[PDB]
Amino acid sequence: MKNFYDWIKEFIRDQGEFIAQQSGWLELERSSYAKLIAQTISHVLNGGSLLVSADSSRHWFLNYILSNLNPKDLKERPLLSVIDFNASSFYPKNDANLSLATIEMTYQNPMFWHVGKIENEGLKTILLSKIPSFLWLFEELKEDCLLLKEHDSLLDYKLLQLFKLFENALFSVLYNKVTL
Amino acid sequence: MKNFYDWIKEFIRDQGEFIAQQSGWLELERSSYAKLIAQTISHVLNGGSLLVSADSSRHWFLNYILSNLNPKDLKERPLLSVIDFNASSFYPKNDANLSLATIEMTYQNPMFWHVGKIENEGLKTILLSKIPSFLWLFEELKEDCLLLKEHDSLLDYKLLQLFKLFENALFSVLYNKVTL
Amino acid sequence: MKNFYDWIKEFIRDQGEFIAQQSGWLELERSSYAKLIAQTISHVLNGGSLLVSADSSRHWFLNYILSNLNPKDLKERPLLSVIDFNASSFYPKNDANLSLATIEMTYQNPMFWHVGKIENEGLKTILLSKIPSFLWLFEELKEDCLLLKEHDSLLDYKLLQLFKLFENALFSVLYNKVTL
Amino acid sequence: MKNFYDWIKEFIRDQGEFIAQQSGWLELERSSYAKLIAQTISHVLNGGSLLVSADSSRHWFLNYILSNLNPKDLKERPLLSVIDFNASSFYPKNDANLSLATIEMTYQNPMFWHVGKIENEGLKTILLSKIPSFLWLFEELKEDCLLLKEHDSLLDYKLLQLFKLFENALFSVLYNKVTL
Amino acid sequence: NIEKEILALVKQNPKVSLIEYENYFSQLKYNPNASKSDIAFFYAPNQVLCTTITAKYGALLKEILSQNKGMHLAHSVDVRIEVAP
Amino acid sequence: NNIEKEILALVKQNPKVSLIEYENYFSQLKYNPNASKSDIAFFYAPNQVLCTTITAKYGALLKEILSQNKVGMHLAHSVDVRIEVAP
Amino acid sequence: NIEKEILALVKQNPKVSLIEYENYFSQLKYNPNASKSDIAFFYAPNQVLCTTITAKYGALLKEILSQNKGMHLAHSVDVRIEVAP
Amino acid sequence: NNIEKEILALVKQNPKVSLIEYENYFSQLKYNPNASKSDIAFFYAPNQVLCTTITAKYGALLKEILSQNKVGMHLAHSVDVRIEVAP
Ligand SMILES: [Cl-]
Ligand SMILES: [Cl-]
Ligand SMILES: [Cl-]
Ligand SMILES: [Cl-]
Ligand SMILES: [Cl-]
Ligand SMILES: [Cl-]
Ligand SMILES: [Cl-]
Ligand SMILES: [Cl-]
Ligand SMILES: [Cl-]
Ligand SMILES: [Cl-]
Ligand SMILES: [Cl-]
Ligand SMILES: [Cl-]
Ligand code: NA
Ligand code: NA
Ligand code: NA
Ligand code: NA
Ligand code: NA
Ligand code: NA
Ligand code: NA
Ligand code: NA
Ligand code: NA
Ligand code: NA
Ligand code: NA
Ligand code: NA
Ligand code: NA
Ligand code: NA
Ligand code: NA
Ligand code: NA
Ligand code: NA
Ligand code: NA
Ligand code: NA
Ligand code: NA
Repeated sequence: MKNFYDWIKEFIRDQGEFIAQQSGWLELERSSYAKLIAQTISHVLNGGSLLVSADSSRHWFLNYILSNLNPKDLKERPLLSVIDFNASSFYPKNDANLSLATIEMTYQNPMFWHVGKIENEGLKTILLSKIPSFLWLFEELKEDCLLLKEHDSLLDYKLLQLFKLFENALFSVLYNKVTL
Repeated sequence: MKNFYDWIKEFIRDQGEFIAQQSGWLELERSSYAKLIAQTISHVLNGGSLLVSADSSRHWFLNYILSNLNPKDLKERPLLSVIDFNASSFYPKNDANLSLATIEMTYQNPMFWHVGKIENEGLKTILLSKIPSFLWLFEELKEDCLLLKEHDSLLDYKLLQLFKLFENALFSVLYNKVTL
Repeated sequence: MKNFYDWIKEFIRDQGEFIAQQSGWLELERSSYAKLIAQTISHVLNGGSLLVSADSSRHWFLNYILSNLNPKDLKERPLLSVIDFNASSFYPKNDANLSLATIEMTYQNPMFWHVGKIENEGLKTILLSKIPSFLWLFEELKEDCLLLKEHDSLLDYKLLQLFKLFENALFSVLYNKVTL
Repeated sequence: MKNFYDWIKEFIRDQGEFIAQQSGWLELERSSYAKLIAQTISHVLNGGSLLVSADSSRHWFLNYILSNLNPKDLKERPLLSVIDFNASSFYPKNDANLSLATIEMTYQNPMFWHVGKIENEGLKTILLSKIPSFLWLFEELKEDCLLLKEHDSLLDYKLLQLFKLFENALFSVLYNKVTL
Repeated sequence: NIEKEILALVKQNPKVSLIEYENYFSQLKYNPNASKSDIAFFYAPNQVLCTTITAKYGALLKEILSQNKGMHLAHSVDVRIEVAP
Repeated sequence: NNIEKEILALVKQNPKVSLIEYENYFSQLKYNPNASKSDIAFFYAPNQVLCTTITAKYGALLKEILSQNKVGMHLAHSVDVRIEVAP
Repeated sequence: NIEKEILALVKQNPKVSLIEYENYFSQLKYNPNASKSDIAFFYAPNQVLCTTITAKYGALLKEILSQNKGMHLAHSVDVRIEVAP
Repeated sequence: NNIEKEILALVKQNPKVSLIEYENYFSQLKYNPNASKSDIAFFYAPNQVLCTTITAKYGALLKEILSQNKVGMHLAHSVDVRIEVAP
């Protein structure tokens, strides 16, 4: 076989290279993704709320979203209206209609921010509802979504980047550094 | 230095007896507990929501509240507007004022249902706010509160009972079996 | 209909009464339950570990077990070797054999403490394994278990009592107040 | 006061570029990172276990570690002995000595894999213990550590990369594709 | 008020159990003010009822109504339930 | 429009408010002489989150600052502040 | 050593994929010391392999072995895999 | 057997050990003159959790207490303590 120490060395280079190589992915291909962010931003700046859900492979990312939008030390940031909707009682299982009615009744202005596989018919039904969404999907459930290669080896990195893009965009407009 | 098997026997009897002995406790003190339930019930039947929090000794009871109000198999029950506010992003730490503003902005009609020790100034401040509450406390922060002996050996049992009393009371009125 | 305030009053009395009425349940009927506790206690005092799992209706009780065995303020108590096995990576889904092998490899002396419905074939398989158990079941999977009426209106209270019985028994023997 | 749509465009390019630009970072510093992986790998291949903890800014990464080492669909992979030690009862608070004794007693062969800030004296004390570790730190508590720029804008990306490097390295040797 | 025989069509319907009729539908009440040959208006005592009923039986009610004969000579009568005062 | 300008300087010039805080928040605030006068001051914020965050974290600072100064927001030995969204 | 044709029966078996043979079984090695006509002993380089193999293929191996003909003239030969030194 | 008895009194009589701590823990400890001597003291505890908890929370107290006293555990200006389970 090949020595681990030589192995790890080669490996480290391809890894970093492949990364640089793909760095442009998002701009190459720039989408409607801007308008989604736009609308989501408007949504949020209008006081609406963000009910975040994720497929079972992306819990770590739901977590990431929650702690990066509202970090332990807020400093002078807003407290952003963000809900871990995965963990919520209203997360649809049997009867999205009740999930949906209750949700509409509890919140003033909810929006669904879902990321990844739609793993049940309950959630499909709600994301197809008329409540505002922010769909980061592997398959275009709907016109207005952000499409993502599921089996991409760099999927995990692009979620950060996109989030980071989203976080920056939202605060750049909240803080009047940019005109939406 | 007494046999375990004889020990466990004696122990089992005192245990059960002590329980029977105290069974009446709640009726044998019927404070304004009824009106709180009344108001809370009205609150809920008006569509308001229930943001549940608990001291760190009573997580198990927050859990209990959440799964008993909205059980896995709802059957024909409502989906009740119940929020685990302990786990929420708005749970007050540094700046209850933001917690409070953002909470008021997200929800249509929140109510705080807190149980146990008020372990920080953040939470004290909110429970003293003017948002509707349902206080199950060890010390009377406020007059419309339900007072509980903290060091009671039967505390744990009385939480179930009270909850059960609450759940029954709410559904007895929702279902028009009783007139509030 | 009937007035809520008169309703709640009647209700409160039956509730407390029914409780007193059933207080003896555990002694009436005393079981093999003592020997289970005995063995479990021996298990624990021998340094073995307690992997706790619960059916989806009893999360609150798993929580209760975890926080009551190892309370925030330990005082002078031991740190007891207790694992929330529900939340663990080894909790069996597809392939109890791997769950089981890994479990046996990671821990020195595990024991399964399960409570409630056995909701999958993975868990059934492990609880039938030869690793030591402490079965609080609704149906006698195995000779050595503690049987519980599932649909008992006082189920919730009896879990506390039993736990409390268990906690007391274990510390009464650890502290040499009683001879096992 | 620059248009959002032009803004987002510029932003997207710098973002991707900066990423490509830094792509080499890891190879461009190849510290003793290799030997740590080596030893950790040996540790794991010898059956030892991995008790994972993370500072409160990196929960998402603990989550990531847990679900990537043991994915929902294992396929033909091992079940790897990985523990979320953050959520464990033994996580040291007041008395690392008990944490440490009980940990040593429960597990056959534990190793601490910690990532990020050491936020209490309890955890410092254990990571300084003699139990095997895998330290991903912001400050060198110890010499066999992997050092990380805390305030790096690309910190989040490098955690994935390193993990990915680790996961690959471990399976490349477990599967005899590489000689350690 | 006689028009409340609406409840008997409901009671008499397959997809609705006795407890469902009791706990929910019995509490419903008709609104001949508002209510206009293409809609039926009902009152429910409170919000949760207005919402739960609407969510779980609104279609049942639309259905039932459209499929039967007062002030609903529509092929497809809509149902709107509300809270009382 | 002149008062606007200058309310902001009292704020800028205040101890418990940092430069970034003034920039990110206060600069975006704008005065409402319709509605204003004189036991209250009305300001507009471009959007809801700003109207809410500002109000939550600086409303007391503004009440304060205002009461402790002359303006054209008169007597009101205790002038109240109310900020809102624009259209 | 010639006795390692054990691997070809495994390779040649339905319920075992090429990657499974490669990642796991190829790394296995026979132990004619120990190993006694009612058991077969194999070595695996390390503990995880010894454990995972044992957990997921031990029965496959018992099987395969019992169903074939050296020093295993048993109707039901047991398999025991171990780590090396 | 006499030493046993009296090691316990030094412990009982010690500041940083409460009555319940002595009762729940230390009283159950017992001396091991086989194995003991004299740079180490060996004690038995009835079971593993006791052997472990005691060792974790009081091992240093015992080392201490022992080094700072005569016993029949000699010279050892720094006597080590080792507690174990019984059979
Ligand atoms: Cl979920
Ligand atoms: Cl809209
Ligand atoms: Cl909390
Ligand atoms: Cl505090
Ligand atoms: Cl308590
Ligand atoms: Cl007690
Ligand atoms: Cl589970
Ligand atoms: Cl055994
Ligand atoms: Cl923690
Ligand atoms: Cl600390
Ligand atoms: Cl950071
Ligand atoms: Cl940035
Ligand atoms: Na819109
Ligand atoms: Na999911
Ligand atoms: Na992933
Ligand atoms: Na790829
Ligand atoms: Na960025
Ligand atoms: Na960020
Ligand atoms: Na919520
Ligand atoms: Na906060
Ligand atoms: Na208090
Ligand atoms: Na045994
Ligand atoms: Na479960
Ligand atoms: Na229950
Ligand atoms: Na019953
Ligand atoms: Na008790
Ligand atoms: Na207890
Ligand atoms: Na564990
Ligand atoms: Na601790
Ligand atoms: Na440090
Ligand atoms: Na700047
Ligand atoms: Na006593």
